Amino acid sequence: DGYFPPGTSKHELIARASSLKVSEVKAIIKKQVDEHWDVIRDVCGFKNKEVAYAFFFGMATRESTFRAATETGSGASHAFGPLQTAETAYANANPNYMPEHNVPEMHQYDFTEYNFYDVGISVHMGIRHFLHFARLAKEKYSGRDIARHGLMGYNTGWIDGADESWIVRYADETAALGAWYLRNNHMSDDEFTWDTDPRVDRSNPWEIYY
Ligand SMILES: OC[C@H]1O[C@@H](O[C@H]2[C@H](O)[C@@H](O)[C@H](O[C@H]3[C@H](O)[C@@H](O)[C@H](O[C@@H]4[C@@H](CO)O[C@](O)(CO)[C@H]4O)O[C@@H]3CO)O[C@@H]2CO)[C@H](O)[C@@H](O)[C@@H]1O
Ligand SMILES: OC[C@H]1O[C@@H](O[C@H]2[C@H](O)[C@@H](O)[C@H](O[C@H]3[C@H](O)[C@@H](O)[C@H](O[C@H]4[C@H](O)[C@@H](O)[C@H](O)O[C@@H]4CO)O[C@@H]3CO)O[C@@H]2CO)[C@H](O)[C@@H](O)[C@@H]1O
Ligand SMILES: [Mn+2]
Repeated sequence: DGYFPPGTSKHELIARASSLKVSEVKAIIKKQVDEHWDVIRDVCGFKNKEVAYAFFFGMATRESTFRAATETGSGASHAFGPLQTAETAYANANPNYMPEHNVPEMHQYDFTEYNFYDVGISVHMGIRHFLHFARLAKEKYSGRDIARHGLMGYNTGWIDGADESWIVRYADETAALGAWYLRNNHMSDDEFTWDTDPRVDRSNPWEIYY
């Protein structure tokens, strides 16, 4: 899963992440979806792999605008990378973080500076972390609600925490942003959208995925 060379320093990992082209970040995401398609499909029920690429492009857009060196927050809210993978995704981080032992199909990397700051590990771990919350959601939700409430867990820690406005502005927006890439033939190029971009169709945004 590691992208940059083993032993690369924090500041080099960050500089190199900031230099990745949109196309390069899309390729990292696609590789991880390819590797982990069976568990992604099993949990989320996405139609096919292409729409799963688009969903995770939607997450990259919503969380970082594809700026892979984005870093935010403190403690449980401290996140890095294109998907804003928080410390809580990682094994052997703070012992008070809620455990994520419900995704045996994906390696859970330990919390280390390489594993948190390397783009490859960060993307793998963000997918794993999302699946952790989507599986919490699947206990009570079906169809689009698995990914919709799984996203709310990803961002807030709680699948049912959020008010409708934030479900719309975070989860529905993620779905809409991801679909932009598929609908406009931007699955491999350097083009990107962004939260609230008026180019994006954000009406019935879950449609393409199922
Ligand atoms: O009560 C049960 C236990 O709770 C533990 O605290 C939880 C807390 O309740 C959750 O809200 C918090 O959730 C994190 C979540 O894990 C992260 O994925 C998320 O990451 C965000 C990321 C992606 O959107 O980007 C940010 O927005 C950038 O800032 C991140 O915020 O952040 C959520 C909010 O912090 O997780 C903690 C830890 O599991 C207590 O620690 C326990 O003592 C308690 O038993
Ligand atoms: O809270 C969830 C998540 O948020 C992440 O931060 C997001 C912001 O939520 C989101 O609003 C923000 O969107 C910006 C984007 O950064 C800009 O690049 C983009 O700029 C547009 C501009 O609005 C247009 O006028 C111009 O023509 O084009 C540019 C694009 O080239 O504007 C949007 C909307 O304001 O993106 C943030 C991510 O980059 C946090 O990072 C994350 O931690 C949170 O979990
Ligand atoms: Mn992987």
